[PDB]
Amino acid sequence: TENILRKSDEEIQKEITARVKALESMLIEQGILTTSMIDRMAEIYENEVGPHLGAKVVVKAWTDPEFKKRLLADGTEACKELGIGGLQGEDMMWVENTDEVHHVVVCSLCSCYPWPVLGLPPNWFKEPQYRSRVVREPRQLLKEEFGFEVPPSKEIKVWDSSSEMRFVVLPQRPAGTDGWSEEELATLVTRESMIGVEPAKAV
Amino acid sequence: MNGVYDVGGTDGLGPINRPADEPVFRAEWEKVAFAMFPATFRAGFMGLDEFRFGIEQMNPAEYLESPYYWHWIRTYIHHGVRTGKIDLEELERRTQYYRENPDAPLPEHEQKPELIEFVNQAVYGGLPASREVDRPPKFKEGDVVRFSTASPKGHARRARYVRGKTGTVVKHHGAYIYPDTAGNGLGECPEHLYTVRFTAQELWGPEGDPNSSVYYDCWEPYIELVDT
Ligand SMILES: [Co+2]
Repeated sequence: TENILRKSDEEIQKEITARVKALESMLIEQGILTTSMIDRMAEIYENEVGPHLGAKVVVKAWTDPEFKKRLLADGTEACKELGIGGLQGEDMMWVENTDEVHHVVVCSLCSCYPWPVLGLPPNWFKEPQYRSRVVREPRQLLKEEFGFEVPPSKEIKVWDSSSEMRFVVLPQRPAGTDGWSEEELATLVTRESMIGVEPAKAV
Repeated sequence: MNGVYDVGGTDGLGPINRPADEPVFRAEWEKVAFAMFPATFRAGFMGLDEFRFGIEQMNPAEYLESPYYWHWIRTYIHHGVRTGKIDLEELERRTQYYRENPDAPLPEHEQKPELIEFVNQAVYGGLPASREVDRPPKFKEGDVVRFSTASPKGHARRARYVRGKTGTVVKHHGAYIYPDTAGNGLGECPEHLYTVRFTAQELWGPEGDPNSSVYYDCWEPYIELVDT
């Protein structure tokens, strides 16, 4: 939104860059931060941990009723069966979308998100606009912002992650996918379908 | 605290800014800001709850419009000054130095295998907040409870939109680090955690969706029994 008091994006970026490099130089001198530590953290979340991991969990649940039961009973333990878990996903609770219920997740207080299965959150999830409105007008938000119309008769359950429990949505399996392989089904699972702002890809 | 950061339910923030796609890190400074999290944590600048509190104390106008990772930088500086690990004056001097010489080198330093080990361990092993307590849970599934109307000036996970509201206990998750003590430097003091369901009508009055509910996690002290 327009703010006549705000500097340009260029000036803001220039100021932040200088402040960060300054802080970085100090933490480096103190011996608590190194260039390799920075590169390793970046490498993990740019190439190793991402929504493709959550997609693996989703497709296993879609094709294995027993695993699905274990997943809904204890998300952390179930995901561990696939070697998935860790930082900011120590406690996971998966919620299943059905014909009568639709789930959507948010961290109204900051930006909490299940990193082990979805990687780092997109910027909109962390911003005030989505966070403020989803707990108050979820139906209108889903339709207006994501083009996803949820029938007024269908209940919308908004999960606000106020604790370390991380909520993840298990989207419904799209129709016309009978007998598909786990690999084929994975192409339909999006990061958005696991947040609840969109259903899994149709067709 | 009753900070502006507690945006759930706030009106007038505008439409969602959502690009079709975006990189994990939009600039090099973001990678640095991100990596400073495990670095400052290991160094004892703060724990997770304290980390959040530092951000909550930001200038609201700055918080609402600044790039996300800048919030992280603010909390590092906040705790660095608090613990005396960061000298503000030296930081300001160095900031001007890099403003004038953006390509100037970083300090010479040795790489440390222990820091990489910490990163791998924290990322793949996690930093579990679950704890064991001696007291049994006070509440159970089905219990109708009311959220506290307390308004602590320090850190807490008491969103203004749920205070004084009545809901139903959905699940008991066991005990976890208590934010009200942890975020204020008072220790873990673990408390039982519960997911509580609040109808949209209860939260927003008539303006709420007639067929929607919000699930919110409440530590034991946050709720009191209405009906068993
Ligand atoms: Co958060």
